[PDB]
Amino acid sequence: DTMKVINDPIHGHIELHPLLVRIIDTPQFQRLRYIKQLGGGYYVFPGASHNRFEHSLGVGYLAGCLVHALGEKQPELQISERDVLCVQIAGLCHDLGHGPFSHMFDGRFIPLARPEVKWTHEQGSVMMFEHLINSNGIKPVMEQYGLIPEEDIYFIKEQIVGPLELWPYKGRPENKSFLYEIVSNKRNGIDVDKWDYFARDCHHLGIQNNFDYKRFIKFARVCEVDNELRICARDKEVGNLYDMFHTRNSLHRRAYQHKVGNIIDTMITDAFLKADDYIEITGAGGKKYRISTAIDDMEAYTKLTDNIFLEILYSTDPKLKDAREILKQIEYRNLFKYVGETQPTGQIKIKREDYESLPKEVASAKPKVLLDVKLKAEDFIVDVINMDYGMQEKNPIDHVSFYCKTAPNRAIRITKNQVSQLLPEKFAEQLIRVYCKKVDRKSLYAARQYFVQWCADRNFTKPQDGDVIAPLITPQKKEWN
Amino acid sequence: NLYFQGSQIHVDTMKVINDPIHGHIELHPLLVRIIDTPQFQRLRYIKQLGGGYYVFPGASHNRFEHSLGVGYLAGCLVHALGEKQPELQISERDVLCVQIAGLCHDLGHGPFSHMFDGRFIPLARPEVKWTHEQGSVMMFEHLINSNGIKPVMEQYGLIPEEDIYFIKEQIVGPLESLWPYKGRPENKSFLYEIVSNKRNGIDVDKWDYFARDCHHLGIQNNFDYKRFIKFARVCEVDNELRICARDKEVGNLYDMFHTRNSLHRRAYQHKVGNIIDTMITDAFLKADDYIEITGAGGKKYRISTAIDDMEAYTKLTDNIFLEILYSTDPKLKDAREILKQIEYRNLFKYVGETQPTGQIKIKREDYESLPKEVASAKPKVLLDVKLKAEDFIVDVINMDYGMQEKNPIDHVSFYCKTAPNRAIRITKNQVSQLLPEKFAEQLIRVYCKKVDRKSLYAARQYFVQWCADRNFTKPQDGDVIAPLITPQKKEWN
Amino acid sequence: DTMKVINDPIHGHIELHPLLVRIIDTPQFQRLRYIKQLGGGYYVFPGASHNRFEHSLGVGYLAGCLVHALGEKQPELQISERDVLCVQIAGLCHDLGHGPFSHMFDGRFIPLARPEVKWTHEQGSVMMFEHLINSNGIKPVMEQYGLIPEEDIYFIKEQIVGPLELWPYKGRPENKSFLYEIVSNKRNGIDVDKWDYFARDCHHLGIQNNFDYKRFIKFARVCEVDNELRICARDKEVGNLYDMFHTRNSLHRRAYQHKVGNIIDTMITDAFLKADDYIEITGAGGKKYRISTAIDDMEAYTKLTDNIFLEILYSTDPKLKDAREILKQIEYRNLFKYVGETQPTGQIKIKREDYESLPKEVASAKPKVLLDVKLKAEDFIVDVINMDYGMQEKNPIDHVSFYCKTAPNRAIRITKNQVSQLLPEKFAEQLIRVYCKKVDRKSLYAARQYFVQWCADRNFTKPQDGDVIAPLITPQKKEWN
Amino acid sequence: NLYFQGSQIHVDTMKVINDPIHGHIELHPLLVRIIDTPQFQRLRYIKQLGGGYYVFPGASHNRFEHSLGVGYLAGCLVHALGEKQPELQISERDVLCVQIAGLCHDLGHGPFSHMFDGRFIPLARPEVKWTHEQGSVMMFEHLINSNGIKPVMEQYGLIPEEDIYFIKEQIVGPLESLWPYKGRPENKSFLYEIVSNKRNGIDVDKWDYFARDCHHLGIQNNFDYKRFIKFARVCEVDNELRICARDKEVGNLYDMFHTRNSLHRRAYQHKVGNIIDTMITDAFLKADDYIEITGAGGKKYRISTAIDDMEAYTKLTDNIFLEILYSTDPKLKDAREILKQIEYRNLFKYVGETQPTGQIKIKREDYESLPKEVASAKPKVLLDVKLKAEDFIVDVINMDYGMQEKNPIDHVSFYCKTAPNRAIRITKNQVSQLLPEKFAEQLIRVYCKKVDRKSLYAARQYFVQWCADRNFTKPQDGDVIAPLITPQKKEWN
Ligand SMILES: Nc1nc2c(ncn2[C@H]2C[C@H](O)[C@@H](COP(=O)(O)OP(=O)(O)OP(=O)(O)O)O2)c(=O)[nH]1
Ligand SMILES: Nc1ncnc2c1ncn2[C@H]1C[C@H](O)[C@@H](COP(=O)(O)OP(=O)(O)OP(=O)(O)O)O1
Ligand SMILES: Nc1ncnc2c1ncn2[C@H]1C[C@H](O)[C@@H](COP(=O)(O)OP(=O)(O)OP(=O)(O)O)O1
Ligand SMILES: [Mg+2]
Ligand SMILES: [Mg+2]
Ligand SMILES: [Mg+2]
Ligand SMILES: [Mg+2]
Ligand SMILES: [Zn+2]
Ligand SMILES: [Zn+2]
Ligand SMILES: [Zn+2]
Ligand SMILES: [Zn+2]
Repeated sequence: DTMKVINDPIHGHIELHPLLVRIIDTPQFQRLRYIKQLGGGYYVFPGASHNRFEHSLGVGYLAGCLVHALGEKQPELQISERDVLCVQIAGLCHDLGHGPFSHMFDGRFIPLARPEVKWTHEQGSVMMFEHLINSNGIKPVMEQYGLIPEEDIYFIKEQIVGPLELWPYKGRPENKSFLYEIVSNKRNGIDVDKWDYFARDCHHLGIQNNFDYKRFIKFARVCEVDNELRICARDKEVGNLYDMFHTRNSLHRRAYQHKVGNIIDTMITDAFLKADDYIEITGAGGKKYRISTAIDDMEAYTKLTDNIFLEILYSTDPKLKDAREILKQIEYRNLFKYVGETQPTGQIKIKREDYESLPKEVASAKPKVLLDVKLKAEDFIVDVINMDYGMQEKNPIDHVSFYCKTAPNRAIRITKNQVSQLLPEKFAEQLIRVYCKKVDRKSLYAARQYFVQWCADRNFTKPQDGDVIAPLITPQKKEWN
Repeated sequence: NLYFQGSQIHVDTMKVINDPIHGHIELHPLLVRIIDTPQFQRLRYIKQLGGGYYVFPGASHNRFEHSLGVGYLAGCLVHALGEKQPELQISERDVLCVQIAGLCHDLGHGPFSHMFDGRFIPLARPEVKWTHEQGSVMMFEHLINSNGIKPVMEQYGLIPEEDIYFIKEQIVGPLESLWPYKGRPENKSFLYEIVSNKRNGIDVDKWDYFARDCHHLGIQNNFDYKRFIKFARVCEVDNELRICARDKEVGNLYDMFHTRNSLHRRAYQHKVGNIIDTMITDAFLKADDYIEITGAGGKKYRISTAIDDMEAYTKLTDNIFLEILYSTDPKLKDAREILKQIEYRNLFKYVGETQPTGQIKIKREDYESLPKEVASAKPKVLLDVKLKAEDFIVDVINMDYGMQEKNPIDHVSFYCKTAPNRAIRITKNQVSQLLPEKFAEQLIRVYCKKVDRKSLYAARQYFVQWCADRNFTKPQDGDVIAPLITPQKKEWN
Repeated sequence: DTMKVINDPIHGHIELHPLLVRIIDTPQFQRLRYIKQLGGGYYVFPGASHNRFEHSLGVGYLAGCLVHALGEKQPELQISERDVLCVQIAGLCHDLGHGPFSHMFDGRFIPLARPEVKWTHEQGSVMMFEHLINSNGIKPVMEQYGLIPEEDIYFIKEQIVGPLELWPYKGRPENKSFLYEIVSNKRNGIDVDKWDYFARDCHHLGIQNNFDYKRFIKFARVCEVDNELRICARDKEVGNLYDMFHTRNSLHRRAYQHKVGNIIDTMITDAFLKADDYIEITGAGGKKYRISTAIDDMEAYTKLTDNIFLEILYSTDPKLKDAREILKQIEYRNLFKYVGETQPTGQIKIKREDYESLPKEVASAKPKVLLDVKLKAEDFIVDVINMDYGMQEKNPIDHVSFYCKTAPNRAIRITKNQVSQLLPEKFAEQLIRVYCKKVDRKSLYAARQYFVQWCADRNFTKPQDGDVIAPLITPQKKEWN
Repeated sequence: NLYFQGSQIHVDTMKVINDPIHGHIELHPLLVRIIDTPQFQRLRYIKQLGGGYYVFPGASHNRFEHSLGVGYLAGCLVHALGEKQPELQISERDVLCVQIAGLCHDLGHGPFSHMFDGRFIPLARPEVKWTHEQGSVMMFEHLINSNGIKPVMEQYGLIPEEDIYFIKEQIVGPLESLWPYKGRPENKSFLYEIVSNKRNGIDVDKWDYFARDCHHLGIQNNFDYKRFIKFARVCEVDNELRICARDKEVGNLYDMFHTRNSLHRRAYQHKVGNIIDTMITDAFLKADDYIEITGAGGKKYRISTAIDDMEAYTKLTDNIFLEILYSTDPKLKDAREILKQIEYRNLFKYVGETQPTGQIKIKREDYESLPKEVASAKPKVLLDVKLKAEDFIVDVINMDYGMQEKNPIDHVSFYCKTAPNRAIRITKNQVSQLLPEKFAEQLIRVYCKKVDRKSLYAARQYFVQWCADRNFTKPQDGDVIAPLITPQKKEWN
């Protein structure tokens, strides 16, 4: 068996070692052809037809690119072909755990269907990777190509999900710490996963990418920090790294958190909840699973992809009628109506245990207006969006090591004020979107009054269309004028 | 709300869609009403390039976004012609009609696009005459009737009986068997040259797919449609007003068809993409008796019969692949097994490619007889295995410039700088001596369904022997794959 | 005479009305083929070979694009073909006044050579446009195509430089105020000049553009503000407009203010100063002009382009030897050495009348270090760079009018806090770069100590390489650790 | 500073350059030393496409950035081959030598590139044999000697006497008149196939200019060089180790030469770009006696003689155009007048294009006689004016696949999947019946130096009459420009 070359529109011709080919050509990996990267986003951005499969090839490719580059520049690091393969495998497999419509599944559906489970796609990736290895006899193939399955499988899993349990990793020692900063960088978020998705999502969405990952690679080195050898960037690249996070935030603003993309994800999630009792997916030993329980059995989960949307849409089962009706409303573009967007003022954070109480609050607001209809808590959706630099309140650049021209082997730190005074004052905020499920002219006008009144009551920011939509409400607030 | 000339104005709010190919596309509300139906949205679930995605991972794109693009460009070209030549009397009505035809021209595609009408339906139901274009007409009629579009059409100045007919003609051509069109008369003949140009193949369908397939495949587009639009005019030709291109664009038009042929060679006819389409087709044939799709009046249809009922066909998309793959029914085991072999990349093995020599053409009626011929070859090679007709697949590919043996540029009208309203013709020899001497050829690919090392070695011998026997061209790897056969054919050396 | 089509790599096929063609095909316009858009930038970014000529075609094109779009959407505005042509002409001609190496000439050279003159390229554009009109008989051609030369020439000039002297414009009334917001927008800086240069500079530099001007055009309308009809953007486009200015700032950071690009511009300026007495350029009536005085005579200025660099480089005149030597040092890449970069702390601004005193201050600093050499004020260059959002301290988005979906004809305002809390706290800052003209190992080490000591003394920010370059200096400052 | 294996390591700091075509290019310090000289930096002041910039405003790019690109790709390809095949014993020394040849291959270009050696020098000094490639060898020798490069070469493991010779051979070919190279022996023959491939024209020079010219011109590149690199290997062929391409890449290689021909048709041979080059050449001829360029020992040279002294040639760039345009000397008035006419766009008028018929070829020795022939035509048309030989320009353009009448793919070696070390040949008929039947042709363009309406009308008649007389092909606008002539030629209808 020989290597294969794959032509990718983002990266061009990607070479795949035959061990990678064996892993790719399995039902557990090919499954990713059937899960859209951006989920409901495709229903707003028609170019965003791309699936997790090709993203995963790109992450595999870039992981190998970066590790090879570091090795070529610093032979003293003793990066081996074995190391390169392990990093490539982690890149290829980091997203094996995604479910139907990607973020929607672990971000919206599972928390609603089964509030007690701890589920993240990353956890799913580890479990699916284990299932892929065992179901396809990969361990002997790994051995043939110089890998040590016991150590290296563990290493791959650590690269994907982080520590499985002082140096907290077992797959590789401290003098190879930099290898853990490639696929999923828990220290500062600078990883090849982002580099592929910035480039790939932009290609498909029709928005242009301003981050240059190849430049980052050219300027990346390995430096000693504490007892570890870590990735270090050239000092004057700091501005580019701030802009990388800006880019990430803009893509969330323009595309990933698009108000309509999010409402479509919400409606699909609703249909899945209404279908969940009635859809059967066969797992190991012929056991039957639900959409929400397939995550417990990797054989069942293998067969759980975006196909579930069409299974529901095409169904005739009267038990599936409620679910089916919601999907039919998407097709006719009878979506829940966007009422508006607001933000908390001051240093107030909205806590996750409070999200479910918010539609109640909006319905319980008292707009001093001639209201032709009354709306209830169930008529409202309140979507709270956490926008940050990937580390809650923290500045990720405070967790980057740099090197200088005249001492390329010496790590230094660079603070925010050493860079620019035009950078963000803080690194996390919340956006609150409100929609109304009742879509007639009179319910919508009413929904607007409740919403803006609620913003007033909570001392939230004034909606941008506030004076046009709720003119009898905005004057009452003098903080807004 | 607002008034103009003393009358309330019904302002048409346009939706804007951001497309990676065309950028921001504005959609008139009538187009939006057509788009937001189950019959149109269906196209989100049918890959443009079908099995091609399994070879080119960027080619995830579906017929939906291609269709928006074709609608957009159709409008672009008609608008450009009308702004340059007000005397054509192109109306907003005409523009909407051409946009609608562009939007809807591919409504009739089935699962995996080309695979469905090109491979599956001809094998499943050999006596039906089905094309995706026919399917588009039927699906469009169904879309209109199921969603109450006719009043909306009238609201925006269309005359539905005339205009629906015109739209259908744009998609499929004349609706019968003099001027053959009823939707529009001869002084608007050019309107039929926009979405699907039957005269010479220069249409906006090609323009979108060149750009979009290239974007996704990771191959670069070398044709510039915007330039063509800039240089397009309308000229009187044989009692019609037809599209006419600037004379000096002739080289670019030859290159347009060269691009199309390159895209077929590199991507659409990729040997492995084709074998994947072939395997999916085989699975569908195996599943065909056992899949039920509910149509109108609750009637049940098969994959192959859903084309007879648009309510059922509405629900027939690439999803059928996963329905088969995920199935548990023992009746579906054979179909399911084939799709599983695709996932493991246990594909039929490519043996090679050859072509006929002289002016010999392989007849369509003889395709079925070819695997028998390969299996009946007698290679003077000692082999471990014997292969039968059923072990061979023979795929005959017709590569041309869209009009069989004919040069499409012979059917293009041109104008010259100093007389922009006068149509002329330009012959091949007036352009370049480096252009093709003929405009159609056949490629013959051979595969083996037995995939082990011994069987493939044997298939290579049967194949090259057959090529020698039939005086086909020497396979490119002939010296290496069949050293006991190739040196013995005197016309190969 | 017919229109012409030009193929441009940024905009594709641009149609040029025959009146535009007549203006383009003159020595005053074709001159722009010989002036690099980015000046010394080409010596750092080898793709940046592009000239002001093709940029000017693109600005002409986009100006026509925007005016046509507004007219098509709002016929009630009565935008005529005459208006479109006048706006296109202003777009084509807005940069006629640029001199050798663009920004370098009016930004660095003229202020040094002739400190008493008021010179800006925009002023030069008006003067060159007048010279183009008069020298090429354009007024009858304007008349032939429906223009009113007296009114329309004035209008074009106003679009380029602003008011030539309540409604302050004479070329067009208040109900066509939006026409003054196309080529050079003095109100908020949102204009087609930026749109071309973002796209074009990015194409050549090898950095990707993230601003979508075509999207802006799709969402642009004309709304009533006070007594004027002004350009108004859709409310939810506000984030994109903040990002437009971010983009502008990033391009300045990465490319236009590149530390080496700036030092090359500085050296070229020095050579021009040393050549200025000795270069003769023939103007009207055969009068002779200098590099610095050609700006006084448009006939002379017509012949003043990047060619002056090579005239100096290729010269044999012993009077030009000093100038020639500086250019020869550029060729051999013997450039002044970058010592570092710093910023003022607090709300301190460095005033323009203080720039010339700064090399003195650096030389007068007292580093408590074993210094192997002493450097003087003339050994130092101190480049102060003003980075802002185009309106000094002000937020340009406070000067943008918006419209909402449910009232497309009603202008509103949107404040910073209504948008995002991750946006800049302020909109202007200063960067201070220091270089040393003495390029040996010992002078450079010394230069570093003077520089960092000076930063300490002034309470400027700590240089990013501060601890590596000046380790015996950084500890003294506790504000830095 | 730092140590490794008990020895201080002289770390080679690489400069990085951001190029819009190739992205971030790393330059070894030896390459940097060569780049940072007046002889190299000179290339910043010579436009790649010369007069083409006056038709395509994006084509502002210069030979400098193209040269960096060629250096980069040369290194890329040699590195790729060496990593795939360690048995070739490609050393860092070899890699640097190929990079240096790539960097320096165009050092000999003059003002406006092709215009200078293609048009100007042949007219100014008909007996000299000058090519830009010869100029590159001379300029490289001058660069090395004037900047003390030989010690730097030794510092990085080069053997200057061997390696300078090798570099020169890469640029210009054999340095004399068996194995014809001294720089490297037969087991490194493939190294001569990288920068300037004399065997078949597949080299990295083309790869850079395809990508870069397209980027600037606003036409899209359809050739994928990175793919070619992925599929390139080294194979034994006739006692040499040569580059060999994967068999299935043959279609892409035919398309590479098709792309080159398209770029010549669309851009490099644009009728107006060519007439602008012609006018600039005319100005240079008029100025040639009066421009002085100081060379070595203070000797004075002309534009046409600067090629004889590299110190003077160093100072001869596109700047000569502006020196003429800005001049005040009355001796330069005629030259200056021509450049002024370019600025006002008072260009010579294009009359038309034709080609020979049959296998008739126009001989180079007969080009000079052609304007006389056009002026000696006798159109049966009543005209206001009479035109003489001096009023006509006849530009004969040779369009081929780089090897005159020969198919370059006949000189490419291929390998097959199942035997990657074995070289094979692939013939045209093994590929496609739609490929060119011949590989060279001539285009004949005619212009008139008299630009008024009456003179152009007349020129059109003389031209078409001449085409008829010589049995050349019918001009594409013949029906429109010469209705009194065209219908009377029976082989044109
Ligand atoms: N390039 C780009 N495209 C965007 C951006 N935001 C949305 N899009 C895309 C998604 C859609 O395909 C198209 C229209 O989206 P919009 O957000 O403008 O429309 P939407 O219907 O959500 O808003 P509306 O009903 O007008 O309030 O543009 C953006 O910031 N940049
Ligand atoms: N001409 C082409 N240009 C660009 N990409 C191509 C071209 N032909 C094929 N591809 C793509 C499809 C695949 O993603 C990748 C590899 O395809 P290809 O080289 O045809 O492999 P193959 O596996 O079909 O042939 P083989 O097994 O004989 O090497 O390149
Ligand atoms: N095939 C092509 N593809 C893309 N751009 C082209 C092509 N040919 C020419 N161009 C460019 C060069 C110019 O910028 C622009 C116009 O060129 P062209 O159409 O050839 O005008 P022209 O003025 O030479 O011919 P004419 O006067 O006969 O109309 O398009
Ligand atoms: Mg293969
Ligand atoms: Mg909307
Ligand atoms: Mg022309
Ligand atoms: Mg440097
Ligand atoms: Zn990922
Ligand atoms: Zn189509
Ligand atoms: Zn400008
Ligand atoms: Zn070259």
